[PDB]
Amino acid sequence: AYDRAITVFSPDGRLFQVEYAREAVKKGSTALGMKFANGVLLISDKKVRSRLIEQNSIEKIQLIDDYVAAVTSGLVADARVLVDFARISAQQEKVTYGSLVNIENLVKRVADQMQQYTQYGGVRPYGVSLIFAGIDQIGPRLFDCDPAGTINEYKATAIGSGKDAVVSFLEREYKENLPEKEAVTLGIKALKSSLEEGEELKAPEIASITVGNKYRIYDQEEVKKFL
Amino acid sequence: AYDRAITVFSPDGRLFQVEYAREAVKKGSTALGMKFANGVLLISDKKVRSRLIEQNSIEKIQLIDDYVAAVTSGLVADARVLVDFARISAQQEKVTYGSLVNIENLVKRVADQMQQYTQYGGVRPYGVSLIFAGIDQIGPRLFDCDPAGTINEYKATAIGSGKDAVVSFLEREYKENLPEKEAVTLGIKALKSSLEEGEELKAPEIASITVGNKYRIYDQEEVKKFL
Amino acid sequence: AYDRAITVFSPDGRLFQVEYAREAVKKGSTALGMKFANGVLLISDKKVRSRLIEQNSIEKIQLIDDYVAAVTSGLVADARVLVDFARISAQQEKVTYGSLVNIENLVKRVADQMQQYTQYGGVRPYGVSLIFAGIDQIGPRLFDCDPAGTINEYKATAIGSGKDAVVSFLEREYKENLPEKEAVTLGIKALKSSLEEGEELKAPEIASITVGNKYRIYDQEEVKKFL
Amino acid sequence: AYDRAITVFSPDGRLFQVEYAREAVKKGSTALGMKFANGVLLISDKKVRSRLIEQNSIEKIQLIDDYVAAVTSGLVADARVLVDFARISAQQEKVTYGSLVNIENLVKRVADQMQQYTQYGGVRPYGVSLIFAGIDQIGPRLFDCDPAGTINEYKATAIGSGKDAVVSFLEREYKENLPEKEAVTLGIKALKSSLEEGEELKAPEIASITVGNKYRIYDQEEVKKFL
Amino acid sequence: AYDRAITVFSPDGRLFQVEYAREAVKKGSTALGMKFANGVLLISDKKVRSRLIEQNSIEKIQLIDDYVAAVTSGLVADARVLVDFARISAQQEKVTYGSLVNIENLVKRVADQMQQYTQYGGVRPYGVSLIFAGIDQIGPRLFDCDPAGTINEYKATAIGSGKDAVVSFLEREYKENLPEKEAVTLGIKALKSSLEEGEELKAPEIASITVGNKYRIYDQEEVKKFL
Amino acid sequence: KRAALIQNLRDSYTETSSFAVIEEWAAGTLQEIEGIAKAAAEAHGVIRNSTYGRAQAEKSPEQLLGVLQRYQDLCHNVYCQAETIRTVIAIRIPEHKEEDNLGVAVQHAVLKIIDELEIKTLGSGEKSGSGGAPTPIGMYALREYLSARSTVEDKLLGGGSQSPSLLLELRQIDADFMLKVELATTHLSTMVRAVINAYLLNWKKLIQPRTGSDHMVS
Amino acid sequence: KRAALIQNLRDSYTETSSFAVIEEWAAGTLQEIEGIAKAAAEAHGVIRNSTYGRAQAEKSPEQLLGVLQRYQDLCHNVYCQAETIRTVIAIRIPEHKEEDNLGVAVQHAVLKIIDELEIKTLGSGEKSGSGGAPTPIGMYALREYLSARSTVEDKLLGGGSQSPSLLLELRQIDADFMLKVELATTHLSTMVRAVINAYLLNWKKLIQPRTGSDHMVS
Amino acid sequence: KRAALIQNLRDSYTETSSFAVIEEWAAGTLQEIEGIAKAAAEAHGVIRNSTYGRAQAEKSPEQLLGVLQRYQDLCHNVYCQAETIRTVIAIRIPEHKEEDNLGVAVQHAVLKIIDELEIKTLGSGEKSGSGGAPTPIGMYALREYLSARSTVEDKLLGGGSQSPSLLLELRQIDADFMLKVELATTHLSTMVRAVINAYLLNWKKLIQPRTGSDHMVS
Amino acid sequence: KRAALIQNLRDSYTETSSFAVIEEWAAGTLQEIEGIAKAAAEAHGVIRNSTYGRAQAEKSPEQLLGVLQRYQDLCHNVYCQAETIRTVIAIRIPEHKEEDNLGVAVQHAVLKIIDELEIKTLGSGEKSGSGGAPTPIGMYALREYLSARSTVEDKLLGGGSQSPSLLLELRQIDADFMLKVELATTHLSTMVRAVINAYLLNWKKLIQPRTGSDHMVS
Repeated sequence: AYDRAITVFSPDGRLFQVEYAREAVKKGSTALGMKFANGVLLISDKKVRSRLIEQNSIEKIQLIDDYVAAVTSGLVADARVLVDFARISAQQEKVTYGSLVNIENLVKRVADQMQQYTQYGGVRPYGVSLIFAGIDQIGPRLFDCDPAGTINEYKATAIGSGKDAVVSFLEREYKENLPEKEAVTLGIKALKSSLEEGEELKAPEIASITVGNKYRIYDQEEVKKFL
Repeated sequence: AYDRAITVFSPDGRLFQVEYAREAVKKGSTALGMKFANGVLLISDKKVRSRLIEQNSIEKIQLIDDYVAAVTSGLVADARVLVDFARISAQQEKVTYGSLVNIENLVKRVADQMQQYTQYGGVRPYGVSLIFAGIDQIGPRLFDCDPAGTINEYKATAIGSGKDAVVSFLEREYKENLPEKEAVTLGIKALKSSLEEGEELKAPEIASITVGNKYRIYDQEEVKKFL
Repeated sequence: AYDRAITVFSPDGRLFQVEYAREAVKKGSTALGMKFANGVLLISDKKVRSRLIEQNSIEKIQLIDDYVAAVTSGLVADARVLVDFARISAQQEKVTYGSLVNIENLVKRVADQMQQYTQYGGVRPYGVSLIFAGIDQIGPRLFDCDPAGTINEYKATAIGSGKDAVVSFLEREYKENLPEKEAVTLGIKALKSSLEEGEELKAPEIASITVGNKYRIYDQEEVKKFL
Repeated sequence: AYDRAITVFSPDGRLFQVEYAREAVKKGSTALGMKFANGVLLISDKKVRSRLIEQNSIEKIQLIDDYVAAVTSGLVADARVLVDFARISAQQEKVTYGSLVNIENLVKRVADQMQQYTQYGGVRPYGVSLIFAGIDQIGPRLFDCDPAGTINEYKATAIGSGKDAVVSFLEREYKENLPEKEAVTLGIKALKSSLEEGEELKAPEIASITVGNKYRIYDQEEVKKFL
Repeated sequence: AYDRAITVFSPDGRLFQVEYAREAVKKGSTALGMKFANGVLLISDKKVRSRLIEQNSIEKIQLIDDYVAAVTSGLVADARVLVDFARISAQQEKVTYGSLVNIENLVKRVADQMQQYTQYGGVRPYGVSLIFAGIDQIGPRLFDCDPAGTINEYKATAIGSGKDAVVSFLEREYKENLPEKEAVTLGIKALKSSLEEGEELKAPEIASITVGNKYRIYDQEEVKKFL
Repeated sequence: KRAALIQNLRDSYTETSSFAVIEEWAAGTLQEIEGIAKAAAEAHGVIRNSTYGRAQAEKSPEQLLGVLQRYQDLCHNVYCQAETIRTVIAIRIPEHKEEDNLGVAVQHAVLKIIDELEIKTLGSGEKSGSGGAPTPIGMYALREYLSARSTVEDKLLGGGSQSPSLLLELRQIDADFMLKVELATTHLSTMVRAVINAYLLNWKKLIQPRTGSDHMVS
Repeated sequence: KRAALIQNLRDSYTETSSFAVIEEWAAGTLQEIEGIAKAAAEAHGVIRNSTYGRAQAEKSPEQLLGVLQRYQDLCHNVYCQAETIRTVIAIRIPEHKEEDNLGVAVQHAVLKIIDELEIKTLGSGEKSGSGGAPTPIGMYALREYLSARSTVEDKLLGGGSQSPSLLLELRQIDADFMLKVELATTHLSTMVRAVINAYLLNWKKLIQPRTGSDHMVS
Repeated sequence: KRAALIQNLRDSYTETSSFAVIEEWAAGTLQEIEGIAKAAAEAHGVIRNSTYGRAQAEKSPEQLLGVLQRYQDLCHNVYCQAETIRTVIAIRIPEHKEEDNLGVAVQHAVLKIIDELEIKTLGSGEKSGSGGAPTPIGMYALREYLSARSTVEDKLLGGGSQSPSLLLELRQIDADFMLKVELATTHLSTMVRAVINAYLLNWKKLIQPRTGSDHMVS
Repeated sequence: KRAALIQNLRDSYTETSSFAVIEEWAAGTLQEIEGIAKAAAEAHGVIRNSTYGRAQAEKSPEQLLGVLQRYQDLCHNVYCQAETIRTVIAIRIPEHKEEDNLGVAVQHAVLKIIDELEIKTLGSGEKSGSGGAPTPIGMYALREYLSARSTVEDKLLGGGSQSPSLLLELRQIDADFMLKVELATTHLSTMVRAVINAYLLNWKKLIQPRTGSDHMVS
């Protein structure tokens, strides 16, 4: 009765279509971010299918600009559209003021676009969660954003199928101000804890950035050293 | 039959969708406002959860301008969008006339935006309540505003899950024209009365303004002195 | 079922959604108007709900301009939007012609806006009735206007929950050309007769206007004399 | 299941929503028109009904211009809108050509507007019938117009609850070319025959016009002479 | 209940209409693509009808420009529209920048067009998959694109009814850097293995491109040499 | 004349008639049911503390016969009173339409609870439907008691049955009919209380299911 | 005064009346029911270990009668206690409307499980619906047992019957009736537990099904 | 205290109680069923290979009684174990709402299969519905067999009846009751297997039918 | 472990088990049915060309018993083979959802045709539904025949009856029971043929009702 249309409140005040969109996100691959000493990092898993697939066109961590990266989970095509929105929206701010002072405003514009898709008939929500990570004038930043357009700022966090496991691990194991190498190590352990019976984890994507610098994407061979 | 669309009156003249939107508001964290001698204050509870969260952002109390602040309860993304609207609307008035003479008109502009989302098909109401508090050419002001765009002006008031506990407490304990310190103390006591018993209060947001000054947000330290 | 959409006639030629809107109007606080010798007045009962409420505010009686006032019953935010419409529409006439010659044309513009919201899919009616009272180039005027956009001119009338008790009292007790003080007395008495079994009038709002003058709004200790 | 939407034909080729709008028209007060020697008149039953009501305004007979009048039956606010439309449409023709040569064309523009509201989704028909009467280049004219946009030209006719009685009386008793006073008498008689047994006709509205003159409304006393 | 509209998430977070659009794709004729040494090829199973059809006229392989070709499966009319879109979108990019540097961006614009058609009500998804193959400033490229606007880059892949057989065959047989002739042979081999009950592959369409050259479409005669 | 005929119907059975039933049910009727419940428990207690011989087959116990007679008289009065309320509503069902049926649905909902009271709770029909007989005992409990006891008496009296369970059964019939009265009175009180609340909450739409003048039209 | 009549009903059957029943059921009742289940399993073991002769037809087994009596007494109490809860809810069903019926839906949902307890689980009616009688044995267990056993006793005592299966049947009636009690107590425990949960989770809307006041209007 | 009453209920009957039933059913219970099926197939062979005289009316065959007894004991245990599962789910049906009922529908679907097991498959009720009795033979098979054999034994033993078909009918009651146990054990196997699968696919929603996330709210 | 319990169930009853049944039904089963149909046809011709005296009331015809016996054995096999197919499907009904149920609807539609086969066509239930018993004769036809003829035998033999029509009725019972086997074999053949078609057209969804070809997601 109350869960067929985005514009319909249930008697308890719930928006069921938006809750169902959050189920699409639970099915995506696991990714996490965490702040460390003068920096922030992102790590993405992903199930590669065939050996006939091209790796490198592999598309999980997406730069928004030199100082800001995102990872997503949920419907992939929805996620690409929101990533294009974020990139163009960051450039509009940069052209207007000459720079992006506070990453939080970028995340809000994206979240506002996703909120609108929970308020107008004729449209479905984006079935996507994002993590944004980078440096602005405040310092290293880490945010998540969900299908409702709800945002939180984090010291560490995760999205996708293994979210709960990863969040639990970091809940017990996370410490602030780790050197980058320790952060990546902890991240990899948190990601591994989320796997079943016997999986071991193939090479994930890793990206980091520290104050005064631009993003670096660890390449295949750098990541191997952590496995 | 009658509770599936905002454009549909029930036989008793009710708009059930708007009443269901009010149920979302009741799930939010308790916040209150009260007038004291030559000023007004806001207190916001926050059930802050995980240590992986950055506690120092996504605040419940939002400055609209230097003389006006709001606190919201209900759907968080909706609330953000209504706060963005209030800030821009305040500035539009300042540009037009050079100042904001009466905060009541800003509140009516926000409430009219909410009213319109209860009258046109293809849209859902905002699942939000706000309190506005500030100083204008009339004096210290305190208003609330609900999903229907209904407003009232108050000496003291509350929103969120503990609204009723807080309000019944203030009905008997509230006095007009207390000094700031005594008003905050009463406010803090009002909020504790709404708690679950054995359950304690983990440092609210507090902000205040007195005639002739701009808003001050109480720092994390100054709030503790009241606990 | 013929009662779910505003654009649907029943087999008997009725618009049930419009009839349901007029149920919302039956739940508001009682107000009344009456013409007296060279004038007209309005009186409104206010459902006061708590000592924490600022009572000087959100008046039931609203001036539309210096010579015309209204009082509303029903959906409060809908009514506020219609009072805004009336105010701007009054000003447009005054700009166009230099003055507002006949208050009936203002009321008809308001009623026409309401009639529109009973004819087009995707909107609901306003859940509001108004009384308009003032002085124009014809003399003292008293009109009401309902959710359908139906208007009538009166000598005395009432709206809101006590409408039926007030109107029956006036039917037998009303006389034309009372001096102002006697009109008010009768008005107060008419209002008192609508109250249930040992209830008490908590000082209503009163406003009046006479030929050659602007409206006057009775203050607290002025209304006090009549109670 | 073919009677819920104006854009849906029944298997027999009927538009039930349009037939339901007619039902509204049958509920109004009886009015009639007749052609007489070099003129046409209208009489309207005034179902006044309360001493607190001004017996002066919101009349049934409305002048469209100095040479054309209408009387309506059915939804009152709808009727006012159609009368406003007719008045504006008469002026548009007069500005364009300098005069209004054939009243049928005015009635057709009014009827086309009604017809449009029986063909497009998202609108309901007008719940109104009109009689138009006046003098144009062709002579005295008398038209009716229903919710479907159907028009007919008449020597005599009626609308409202007593339509059927009045028309029966006139089909028996009507004679062309009566002098004014006998036409009015016949019309009054025609209208008395429509009342439920032992119920007294209070003063109707009466208006007439003759070739070479403008309309006149019969004052309250001149009508009485016929009662 | 949840599979009737593209704008409705099922409780598990699924979009059943999009899944049903894939099903149309599965009914189409098998096509495949593969990267070889400095090159890329496409092969398409034609699929017959009478000797009365002009052979070589409604090709399954379509040039997007001299350097990029596509093949489709699913609804044929939808497919034509998407190919026309891809052709115009490539020329727009060539006019803007002088050349098409990275084919992935063209595939993204096509995939974003398809994604839009899964998010807005009043629209159905394209019942189409596509393989794009060509050479850009990065090297030989192969992508697929489904009704959701989901894209992947590949070394080899297939679409249409015989997809799983073809992909299964390639998953064991496929070798990285084959010469054109041997790549083509492997392709036909893989295509044959998807036919059931000793079914005979009549002449398929073949196209290839190698770095520094334009596309070549094999003549019917040149394909036979491989049959 | 038709309006006079309707007026005569309605004046004969007004809101006052059905109100008077409700007042009676809320006071005297519930007390009487409580009185019967007590007498049944007392009689049941006496039987449970009894050993039965063949002498118990030779007299029919007057005390139980009296509890059952008293139950039946009460059921009789409730059925006839329920019929008054039912008349009052039924003669006010308005013209059949496909609209303006909100008060009419109140009328049908109250009628259907009275039907339940009369048909199910009081077991007044000569044949129960596909939904069985859910009341512990009905209007003709005395006849069903005598009919049951009699079959057993005949078997036990002339040479009688030597079946030990048959003798215990005669005692069980006596005990069970008292039990059934205790259960039926409790169940009846629930139903009476339910009707009292439903009537008093809904009585206005029961009398006037359609209201209002037509203000939209002139 | 109509409000006083309603207020009198509701003051005499309050949320405390139905809560007290639920407290009683959670503790003592479930434990008494388990007790009867054990008593019947015990009595059942004894019958399984018995060779029957003619002497078993000349006397009705007091141990089985005692178990059946205990079960009937429990069913009686539970039925009466169930009616208290029905009364509490039924006198709070509000004005009939086509809207604001979410708490009304709770009332009817819980009334329906209680009816099932009373009608199906306890088998308290005189006749079962066309849905039959899904409980292994009902309220009138003793009567049912005595009636079945007397028939077989008569045939055996007469010359009495030569049939070997008929003597075995006497024993099987004894055994199956203890078995039916074991099954019915188990089944009744589930139902009693389901009601406790349904009451305690839903009790607020049972008492206060509508939460009034107009916040959108004045 | 209400939450404590709920918690005490739910601690007594947890996922472990119902899982244990299911583990038992997947192993010991299905093995016992095949066992009973084989014993009945064997008794049916013996009967098929037999000519009947009035001496077969003079004794009740001990081997058949043992198959029927064993079948009843098994049905009895399955019933009691099914009710443990019903209890576990039923005390966890959550607050009645018009929303967030996806897991609640899982609970009702599984309760329905269990009701079918208890009511239709095991024929545990006193009376079948209008839907009939679709299991080849129910819980009280032994009493069913004894009554049917008893009737014919009477007619044959008297002078005894001289009908030749009556004599064959005595053999046919013996054979059919064995056939019915063979058919019924196959039928019960399928149902026990259906419920094992249903339970283990759905247990999570059976225990936590609502999962009430964080939210879009503050 | 729960996954293991499900895999064991499913490995013991695979698509092979149900396919073997359908292969048996398409060949051996349909031919056995036709043989019974012929045997019954010929036995019917014998009775049609017969004059009955009380000699035919003194013996029960062995040719008829054999045909009825052969029918029962056949029904027995079909039933148990139908249970195999139901097992294979029912242990593959997946997690209860409000979505992704197209194959689940296949499973239920084929389960329903199998039930009609078992319940209506074979008349295997002890009591038929309110829909009746539309099959000409059921699984317990022999018992049915013996009871019917046996009744008429005792009337004819005695002090036997002088009624001429009762003598013809003995004949008609014999004729009619052979006719019922001719009709029932025919009816059963159609049903077996409808299930072979239904199974072979739908077996993929019966085994794998949901095909998790996922995609769309991260």
